[PDB]
Amino acid sequence: AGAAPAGGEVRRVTLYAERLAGGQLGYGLEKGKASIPGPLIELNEGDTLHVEFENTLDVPVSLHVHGLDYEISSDGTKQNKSHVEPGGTRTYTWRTHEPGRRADGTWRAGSAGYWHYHDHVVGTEHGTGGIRNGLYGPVIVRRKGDVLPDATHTIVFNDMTINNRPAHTGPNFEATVGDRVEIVMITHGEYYHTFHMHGHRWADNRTGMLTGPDDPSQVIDNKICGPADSFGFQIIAGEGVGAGAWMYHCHVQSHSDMGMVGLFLVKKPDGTIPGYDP
Amino acid sequence: AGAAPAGGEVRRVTLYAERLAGGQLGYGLEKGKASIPGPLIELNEGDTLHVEFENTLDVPVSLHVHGLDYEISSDGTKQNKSHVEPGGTRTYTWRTHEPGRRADGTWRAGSAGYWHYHDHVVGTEHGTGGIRNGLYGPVIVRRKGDVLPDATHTIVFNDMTINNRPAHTGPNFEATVGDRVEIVMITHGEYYHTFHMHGHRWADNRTGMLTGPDDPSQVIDNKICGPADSFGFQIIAGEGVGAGAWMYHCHVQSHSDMGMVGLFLVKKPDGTIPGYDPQEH
Amino acid sequence: GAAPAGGEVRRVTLYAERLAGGQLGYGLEKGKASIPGPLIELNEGDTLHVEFENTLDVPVSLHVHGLDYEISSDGTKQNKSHVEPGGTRTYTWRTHEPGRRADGTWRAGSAGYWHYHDHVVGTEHGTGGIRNGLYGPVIVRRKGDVLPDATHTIVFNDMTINNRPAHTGPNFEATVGDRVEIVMITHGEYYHTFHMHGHRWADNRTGMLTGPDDPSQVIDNKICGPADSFGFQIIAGEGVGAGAWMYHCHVQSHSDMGMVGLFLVKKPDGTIPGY
Ligand SMILES: [Cu+2]
Ligand SMILES: [Cu+2]
Ligand SMILES: [Cu+2]
Ligand SMILES: [Cu+2]
Ligand SMILES: [Cu+2]
Ligand SMILES: [Cu+2]
Repeated sequence: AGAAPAGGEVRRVTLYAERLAGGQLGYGLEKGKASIPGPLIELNEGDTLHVEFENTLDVPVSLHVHGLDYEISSDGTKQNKSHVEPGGTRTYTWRTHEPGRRADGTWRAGSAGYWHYHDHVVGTEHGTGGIRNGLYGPVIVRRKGDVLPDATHTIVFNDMTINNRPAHTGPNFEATVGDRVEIVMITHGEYYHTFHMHGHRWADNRTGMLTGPDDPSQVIDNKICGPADSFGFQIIAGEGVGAGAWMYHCHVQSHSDMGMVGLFLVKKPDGTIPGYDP
Repeated sequence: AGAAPAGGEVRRVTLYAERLAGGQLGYGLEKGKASIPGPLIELNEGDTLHVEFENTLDVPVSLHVHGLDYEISSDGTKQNKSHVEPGGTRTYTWRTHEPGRRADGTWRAGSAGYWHYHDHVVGTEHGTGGIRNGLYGPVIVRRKGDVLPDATHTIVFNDMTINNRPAHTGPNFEATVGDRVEIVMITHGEYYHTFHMHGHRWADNRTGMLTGPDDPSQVIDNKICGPADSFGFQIIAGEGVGAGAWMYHCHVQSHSDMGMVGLFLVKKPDGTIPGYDPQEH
Repeated sequence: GAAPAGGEVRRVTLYAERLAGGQLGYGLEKGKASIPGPLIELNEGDTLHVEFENTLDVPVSLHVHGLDYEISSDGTKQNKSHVEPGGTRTYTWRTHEPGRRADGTWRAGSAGYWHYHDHVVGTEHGTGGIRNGLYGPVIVRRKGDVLPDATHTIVFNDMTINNRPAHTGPNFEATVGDRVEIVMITHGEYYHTFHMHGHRWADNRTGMLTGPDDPSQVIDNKICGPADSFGFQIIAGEGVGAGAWMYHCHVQSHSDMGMVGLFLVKKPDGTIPGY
């Protein structure tokens, strides 16, 4: 299993806010390439990221990040004049640090974790309209030595939608039996939810996997989440269970009935899925 | 009351889905003995359990389990043709595994924990109708060496009820001061809840007991929980607090007001509970 | 510095009184009830006798989370430990250190972030009391726990913070470098998500990792429901510098309707950039 290296170099990215089909709004790495969720940003602890951001909408937009260090000027709020006028640009700077023993003997928590970014000014001064229309995306900050996945998939419970999609339209994610699959799970909007995965489980801790025999973290397959919660994990696809179309869904009963459901399609090495209809 | 043995046996059990009185639906180990919650299934990591399931109802029913290992054919979903027709029988197979180091050097989590089973197919294709009406039950998978309890009690916040009971009708559970009591706590339905126990606290971790002095898990007496959450803990009945009628309730204020309350009745060795008058409760 | 080993028998007087316009509160002296009520701080092993007095015209009580108490200090009508109007009562709370039981398992100590509230005003679960402000924080410290420069209590009570009007904070001040303690309690009817701009904490007992072996998730956003309590300590402006740092419920209509405040972090000269 490939691991993350130590971090600490300055990076840059260009990010644009654009209007998408049906009045949805999204972030993209290039003009014309916006998505919901936004592009996945991956940093190692210690790295810095200057985000060259341009607003192409007819309303102000901003960029607010969870978990990472940033000055008040990268708050992404109107109150710290951190928002971007229509047609305007701005460079947001995010930083990350490693953990270590402080001067006072206490242990400073590193930046590592599953985080996210989103608008803070569309609709209201807390980004309610921005978030609803799709201005959010994931951010992973890794620790030196963190196991790397074969693939990462972002699942956002945005009010009563998954990734702003129409009810009962997934998304579905494919893997092969044995694949190390990373899930980033973010919630937004007004409602609480409970994320459930069939056939798989993870540890309720930073990485989603137990550090070893001495980790007392609960092993779960179901987790309550509220607006702006983020967590993540890695699983071995089909480990001890085999290939199949493995449901994931919100477990709030009316939410699953109304379409907060998707499929984690785990294929056999020949690419087929036993007992499934494609 | 001892320690869990290392698992590994092939077990078999017979499980039935049945109509109870008042339009409720339950699982039981024998016809005429269905209950809400269903029977407590208990396993040691490594055990294989073949659930010989019989659906005596006149609509399809299923059995979906959390946490344990199953092949997709024991998904218990219509979507994977794992439901049981009216009057039919089907063998569901659940497996469990010990933790251990993988070839890539990572640590694989074991099956141990507080889990549950429930219907996935009555009323809707997520079992909303079957869950609402009582088709759920607890599963405990023990890690080798886990401390065994003197008693285990299952408390299910199902919608606005506890174990599908009428408002303000318990259940109540009895212990003696010093008894090691295990609580399995499961939530189902539409609503978030907060589970609170007067006079007692636990660790927010796999077993509900701190591993030792190095375990940083929060110690709590109030825990938010949502549909399909399961957790558990073991407490020493009356430890440091004595005998009494110790309330457990949902702490969402209108929920307690409208019936989501019960009693942990902890008795002295002589079997008394001083001051306890059920007319005051 | 750091918290000592506990074991004092301490006492405190507590009054329940009416405040302006329907509000009810606990106070250390009459005419000085606050919302939330006064902070109570103890060391594991400490015993506390609360000499309580009810100045209200209806029964009131005092129920506490987490601490040891015998049944007679439950603070419930059901078990006959409520206080009649104009009455008095002594409620006793005990705390204990961690240690190994006779049966060989580890008994969790009392240390943690806790709270106390009414259990009999309005309903026999204190629904009317909690609604109007009868709640307060309790911290029980473990020997060696690091002590903070300041402690601030934030209660999400239904759609208010600390029963204050919408969009009125509260706001709290600090200096860059300060070790700041937050106590976060929830009451009432709604779930919430507590968010802090510019800072993070560990989701464990103290809010800070014990060392490098601590696998607790590090977070800046936490879901909470009625009667949940937690707390943490942060070094103000650590790696982020000074400014008006927002905290709020992240449920979107809740922030929009005014569950917001400012963690005002001043530079050593006492000024806040952008403010
Ligand atoms: Cu949901
Ligand atoms: Cu946010
Ligand atoms: Cu409830
Ligand atoms: Cu389920
Ligand atoms: Cu809120
Ligand atoms: Cu309470």
